[PDB]
Amino acid sequence: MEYKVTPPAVLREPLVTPNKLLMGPGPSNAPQRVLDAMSRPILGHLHPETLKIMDDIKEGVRYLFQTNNIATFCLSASGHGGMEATLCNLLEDGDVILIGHTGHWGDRSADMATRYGADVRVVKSKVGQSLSLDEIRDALLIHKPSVLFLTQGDSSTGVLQGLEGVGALCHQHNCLLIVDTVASLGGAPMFMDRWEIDAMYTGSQKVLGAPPGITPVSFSHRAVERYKRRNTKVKVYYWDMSLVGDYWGCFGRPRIYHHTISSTLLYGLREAIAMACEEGLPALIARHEDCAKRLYRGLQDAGFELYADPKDRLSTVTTIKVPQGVDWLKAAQYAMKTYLVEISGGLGPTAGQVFRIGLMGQNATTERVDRVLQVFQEAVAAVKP
Amino acid sequence: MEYKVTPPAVLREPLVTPNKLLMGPGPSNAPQRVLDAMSRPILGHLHPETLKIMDDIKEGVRYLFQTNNIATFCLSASGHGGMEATLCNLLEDGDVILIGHTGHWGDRSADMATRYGADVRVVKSKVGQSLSLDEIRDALLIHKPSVLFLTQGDSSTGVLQGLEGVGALCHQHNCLLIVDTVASLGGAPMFMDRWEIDAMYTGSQKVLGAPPGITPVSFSHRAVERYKRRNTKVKVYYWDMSLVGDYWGCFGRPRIYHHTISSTLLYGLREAIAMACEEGLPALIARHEDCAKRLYRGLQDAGFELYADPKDRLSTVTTIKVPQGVDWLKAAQYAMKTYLVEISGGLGPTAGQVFRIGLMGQNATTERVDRVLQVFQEAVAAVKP
Repeated sequence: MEYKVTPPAVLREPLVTPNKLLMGPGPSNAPQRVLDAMSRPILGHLHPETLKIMDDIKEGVRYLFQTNNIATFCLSASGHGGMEATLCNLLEDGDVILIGHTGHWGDRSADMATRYGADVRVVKSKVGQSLSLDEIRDALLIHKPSVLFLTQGDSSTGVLQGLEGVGALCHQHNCLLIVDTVASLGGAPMFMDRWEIDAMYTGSQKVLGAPPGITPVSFSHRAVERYKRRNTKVKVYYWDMSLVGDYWGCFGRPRIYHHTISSTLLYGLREAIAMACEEGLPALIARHEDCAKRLYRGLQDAGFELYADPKDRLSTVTTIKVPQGVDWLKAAQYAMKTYLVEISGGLGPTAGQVFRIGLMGQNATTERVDRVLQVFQEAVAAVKP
Repeated sequence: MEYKVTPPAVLREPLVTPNKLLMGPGPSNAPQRVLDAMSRPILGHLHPETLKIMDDIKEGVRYLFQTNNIATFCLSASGHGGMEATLCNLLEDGDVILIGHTGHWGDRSADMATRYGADVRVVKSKVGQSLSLDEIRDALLIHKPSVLFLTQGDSSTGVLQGLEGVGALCHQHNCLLIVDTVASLGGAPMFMDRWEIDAMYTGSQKVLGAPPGITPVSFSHRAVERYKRRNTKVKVYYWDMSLVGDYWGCFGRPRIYHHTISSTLLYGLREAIAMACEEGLPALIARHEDCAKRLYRGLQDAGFELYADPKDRLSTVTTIKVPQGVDWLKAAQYAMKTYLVEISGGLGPTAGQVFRIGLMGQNATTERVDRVLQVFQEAVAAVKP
C-alpha cells in the first residue's frame, strides 16, 4: 500500500529561469509580446477560436515562405520534425534521395532518410562553401534521385546555399526539391514558388523568436501528387501530411481530430509571425544582413578569422575559427558567468573548431551586435592569454 | 524584389483567446501558476538551467508513475507522440503486437503499429467494458505476441482498464506491456513498477493541466533490453529512446544535441507536475474519484444513462448516452454560446453516441462538477422537446 517513490524535494524549490542574451544559433530572445501571449488561457484543439489562429498562422507562413501552396500548415514538433515529416511523406523504401551536404544538416537528413528506408546518396560541398549549380547538376545526373534535399542556411558551417534554378533542374528530371530554411528564413531571400521548391520548413525559435516546438511546413502540388502515388501509408501517423493537412483545413475535407495542438505554442507563434509580417520581408532580411556585415567588420578588425567562404555567408549564424590556444568552452563560460550572454561552439563537422554567433530576430540589432562583439572579445582575451 | 504574397490583413487584428471552462475530455483549464510560468524567458536547450528543469521533471514523473526507471523522460510531442515512440522503439518489422481494444485508442494504436511494419492482432472488449484477465490471457495464448498494448483510461468510452497481474502474465509469455495513461494518470491508481509495466506515457493537458504538447514517458529495464537487441535502427530519429534518453541524462552518457526542447512547455509542465506532487497521489486520485461519484449522482438523478459499465468507469472522462431526440452538437453549441462551457460529443466508436464530460485537474472540484451538471442539463433541455 506504500508509495515507494516519494514527492521530490526538488519540486518544492522555485522554478528558476535566468534572463539571458541568447547570442548563439538559437533559440533567440522572445519578444515580450510573444511571452505575454503564452499566458493566455488554453483553448480546445478543435474550437473555432483555435482554428482561427491556425488559419491566420497559415496566411502568415504563406507570406514568409512566399507560397500559395494549399498544403501549408505547422507540425507539432521542433525543427527536426520538419525534416522528419518532409522525408517521411515523400519517401518510400528504396527511393533514391540525393542530399546536398553543406554541413551538419546534410548528415542529419541522410540519417533520417536512411531510417525511413531510402537509398541515400550525398554530394558534399567544398569546406566552408555552398554547392555550385554545376556540382548539383552533376550529382543529379549521376544519381537520378526522386528527391533532392538542401539546407538553405546550414547553422553548423554558417553557409547560405544558393537556390536559383535548382527546382527547375530537379523538375527536368522527375525529382522533388526539399529545402530546410530553419536558420535562413527572414535572414536571406526565399521565394518558395518562384524557386520551384516542393517542400520546405522553418523553425519557430530562430529569426521569428517564437518558443521552440512548432514548425511551419509547406508542400507543392507536385509533392502532394507524390504523396497520392504512394503504395503504402506513411510510417508515422503523427507526420502524415493528409491527416495534419486536414486538421489544418488544407484539402477541403472536414476538420477532424488528429492530435491536440498546443494552444500555448500557437499563441506565441501567431504573435511572432504577426510581428515579422508587420516588419515585412525586405526590411526583415535587410536588417539581418546589415547586422551581419557590422559583426564581420568588428570581428575582422579584432583579428578573428571567419570560417565560411565570404561569398557563402549566412547572415543569421556566423562561424568564427577558434584562435590557436583558446579553450572555446572556457570562453563561453566566462561570457555566461560574467554577463549572462551566450556564445556558442560548433556543431557536427565544426564541433570544437568554431564559435557560432547568432544574429536572429530580437537580437539582430546594432546594439546587440555591439554587445556580443564586446563580450566575445573580452571572453576570448580572458582565456589562455 | 517581387512579393506576390502580401502581409496578411488578418494578422493586424488582435489575437483573441476567450477563457472557457473546458469540461470536455481535454485539455483541462491551466492553473494560473502554469500560465504565469509560460511567460518566462526562453532558455538554451542545453543550458544548465534547462537541464535542471528537465532533471526535476524526471523526478516528478517517476513519482506520478511510481517508477524508478532510469529511462524516464519527456517527448517533444503531444500525447499521440507517446504512443508513436513507445511503438516505434519496441517494434521491428513482423513483430507480433496484441492490442487490447477498449475503445478508440485500440484503433489508433493498431494503426500506428501497422504503419511501423508490425503484425497487428486485436482483442476487443465487450461494449462499455474493460477486458478481463481471462480475455487477455486467452488472446495472449492465441497470438503469442512480443508486445501487448493497453489503454488504462480510454477517453472515448470512459472505461478504466484493470492492470493487476497483466504485466506478470505478459512476462510469463515473453511479452512486453505498454500502457497509455494519458487520460487516467492522477485520476486512477497507477504503480508502474509494482504492476510490471514496461512502457508508459501520459499527457500534459489532462489531469496535470499543463499546456498540450510534451509527453512524459518511461521504459523498464526489459523494454531497454528489447531496444538493445534491435537489428534495425528505429525509423524516427525524433523518437529514438537512446538519443532522447541521452539528451535527458538517462544512460550515463554525455548530454548532446538531439533537438531544441521547448522552454515554454518545460516551464508549464514543471509547474503542473510540481503542483500534482505537492497534492500527492492519494489526495489527487481521491479528488477525481469523488468528483466523478458526485457527477454520477447528479446525472442519474436527472435521468441520464451512463455508457460505461458501473464496474469499469474512468473518473476523468464520463460517457453519457445521448438521449433520444437530442442533437448532441446543438446542445454543445448552446452550452458554449450561453456559458463559454465546453461539453463534448464522442470519439471513434462512440462518435454521435455519447456526450463526454471531463473532470480533470483544476476542473475536478465540487463547484465545477455542479457547474457542468447545471449547464449540461440546461443545454440538453434546450434542444429536446
